[PDB]
Amino acid sequence: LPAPDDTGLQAVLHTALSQGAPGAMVRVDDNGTIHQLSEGVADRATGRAITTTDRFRVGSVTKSFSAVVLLQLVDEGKLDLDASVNTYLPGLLPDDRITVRQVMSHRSGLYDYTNDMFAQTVPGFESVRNKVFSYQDLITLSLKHGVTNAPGAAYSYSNTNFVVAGMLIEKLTGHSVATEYQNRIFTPLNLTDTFYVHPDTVIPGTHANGYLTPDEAGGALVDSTEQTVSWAQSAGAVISSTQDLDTFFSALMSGQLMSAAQLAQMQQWTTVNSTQGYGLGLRRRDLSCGISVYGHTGTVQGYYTYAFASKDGKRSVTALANTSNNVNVLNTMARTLESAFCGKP
Ligand SMILES: *P(=O)(=O)O/[C]=C(\C(=O)[O-])C1=[C][C]=[C][C]=[C]1
Repeated sequence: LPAPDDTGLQAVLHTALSQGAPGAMVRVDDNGTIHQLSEGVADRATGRAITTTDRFRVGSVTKSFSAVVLLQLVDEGKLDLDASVNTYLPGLLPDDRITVRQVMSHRSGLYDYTNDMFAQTVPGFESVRNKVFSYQDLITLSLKHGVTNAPGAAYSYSNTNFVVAGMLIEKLTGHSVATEYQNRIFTPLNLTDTFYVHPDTVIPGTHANGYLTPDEAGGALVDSTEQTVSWAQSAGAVISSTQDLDTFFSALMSGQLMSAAQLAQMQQWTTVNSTQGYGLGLRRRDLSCGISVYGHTGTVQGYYTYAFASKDGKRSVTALANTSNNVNVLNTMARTLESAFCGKP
């Protein structure tokens, strides 16, 4: 690979701040050589600087953790990707033909319940932040709506799919998702900054605060740090750090978290758009220089995350801006992948 471009990374973070992120940061693990940059503040009221060691909410990067657990269950003979979800969770879904593989790849047609939660960003946050939902509650909310496409027929990202994932994990193992994450992923990889504390609202240790951008242009930011994340759970509630997400995605792509057969299933790409694919709880992004990278994004309130690795896991990148609902920031932070993998132009 090209050398990572730290000048480029610096410019990306500075641009993100100019667009409304209180803080922005990035760490690159380049085959044993670290790159680390940060600009701005973890806490905009106190002025505490953000750093690459600050913990944060990784949001929908959680889907990759959920997928790893399910694929290990496939390896162990406990789960068949091509069986009906309703084979394992009887009467759960409106269509018995929706399969596990389809849920994990966002091809199920299940309506995304978050549609009905966060259309108004800040009011929706205030509605959910202190609620505790069961998995079934979230499924019921989705099923107030019809499916949006036939089983397997179309890609349509939906949190409902990874609510189903968590129910499958807990059903088939008899354990909580926290226990499964801890025993299958956090402990083996020594992810000392990584937690699943739902429904606790505290982020353990030193962390970036999250700032939700209101829907109204120019509106004051809302501190969204402390919430249950119960609306997401196995779709979005993991806490981590840049070092730990780098370790996780490197381990995944280098073959350490499941059999080769199941990693191949995880990397069967469903088209998202002309430069992106979705596997099983895994994203592919195709970068401008002809490099593809693999990982996931997160957008949980107040935190935009990119965590991606090269195909062999030898270079990994995690970037965080501590705002959300700000597409200028979101698009700018994607440029960290360009600078880190494509290097200087
Ligand atoms: P999650 O709720 O943190 O993130 C949501 C994402 C994502 O994975 O980046 C998303 C993706 C596509 C469409 C809607 C939401």
